[PDB]
Amino acid sequence: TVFRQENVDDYYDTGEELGSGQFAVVKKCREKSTGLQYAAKFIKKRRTKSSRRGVSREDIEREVSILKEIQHPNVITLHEVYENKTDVILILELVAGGELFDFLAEKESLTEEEATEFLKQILNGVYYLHSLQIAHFDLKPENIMLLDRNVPKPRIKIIDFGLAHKIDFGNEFKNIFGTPEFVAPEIVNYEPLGLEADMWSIGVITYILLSGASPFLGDTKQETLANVSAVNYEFEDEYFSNTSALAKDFIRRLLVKDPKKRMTIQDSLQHPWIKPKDTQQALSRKAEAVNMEKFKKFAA
Ligand SMILES: [Mg+2]
Ligand SMILES: [N+]
Ligand SMILES: [N+]
Ligand SMILES: [N+]
Repeated sequence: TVFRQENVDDYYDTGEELGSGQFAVVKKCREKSTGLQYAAKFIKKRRTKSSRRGVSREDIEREVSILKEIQHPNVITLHEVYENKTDVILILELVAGGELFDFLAEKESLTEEEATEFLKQILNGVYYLHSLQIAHFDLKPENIMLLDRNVPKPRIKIIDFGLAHKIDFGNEFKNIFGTPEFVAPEIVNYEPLGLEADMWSIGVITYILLSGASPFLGDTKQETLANVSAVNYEFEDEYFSNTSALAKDFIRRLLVKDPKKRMTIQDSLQHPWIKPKDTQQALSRKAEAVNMEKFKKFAA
């Protein structure tokens, strides 16, 4: 695929650094013809096949391909793609409100009802992606962002599609990647991967959102992976005392070893904790709350 070979500085005024990866750095920029602001992401090419100091073109083109396809208020949008001798430059929607979890770490309190509001936004994004047979494969707090911090009802944006894959019928996909405390058992044990791996991560994220504690985090990387494979987790009374049965049932149906037995995204949107069927089922989320003391310690 051919990307724009022109100098990105002819069309954009770049400024401060918004973040960084191992082979990537993000800068805030302004489009000259419109005056509008975007985020420019500079991705290092490896250029030589035997080099370990960059990203392969195969991986870059996969990410761009997926990004070009998606149009949803809850996922990040691609604007333009530039290429030079060393870098591929992605012009992306500017997402300025920071992480969701650092925004929730500044509130006085947070009920289960208020938390499901933000969770639904995430569920809606994933619902969109899975409807296009796209697995994110990197769902974790760092990648759940806010568009704008200073509005009545902040919008959630899912970012970073560098591990995302379009699910191919006819060829199983196996690989070992991602952050250990957020990856599904099938990733750990080098098994076939599908959309069900995203559902596991949602389970992990919900667990942390309600408690501030990570369900599988061990003292070493190897211990963490072991906990995931064994599905060794507990609803410790120190963290889940004021947590409803429905919230736990929601989590318990996502943290399941067998992917076929795991809850799907269309199911999770139908779950009574997300979509209360009747009566005082709504009262469980409406009344009960998150402990903001143990939660402020997580983002810290
Ligand atoms: Mg991306
Ligand atoms: N332009
Ligand atoms: N198989
Ligand atoms: N445990």
